[PDB]
Amino acid sequence: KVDIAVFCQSEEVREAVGTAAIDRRMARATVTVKAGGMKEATALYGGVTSPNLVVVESDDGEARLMATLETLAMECVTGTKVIVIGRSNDVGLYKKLLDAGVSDYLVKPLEPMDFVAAVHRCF
Repeated sequence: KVDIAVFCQSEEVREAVGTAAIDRRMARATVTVKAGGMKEATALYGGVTSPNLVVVESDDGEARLMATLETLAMECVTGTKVIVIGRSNDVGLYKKLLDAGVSDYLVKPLEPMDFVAAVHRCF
């Protein structure tokens, strides 16, 4: 069973992610939703081993998003996949993230099927 950890602030993300977790296509995964974002994820994975997939909700600028992702990738155990949930719908940003090792980028508003799709895409 795949372990998934979701760090989100928005209720709309939390709801979409929650609806996606109870879906039949998400049977081979255990999703855990935690409050916060990058800071909370980085702080926790500094002491605790990261799960198979870490989903993080971030509204940060390109320069900051890249820097916070470098720091999170340092704490995560090799094999850990990262998905970023953001507000920006930019192809250039999506490309920069995918060249950095992010498995997928999800643009808000998040549909529960977008999250099921993104998880399957990763694996």
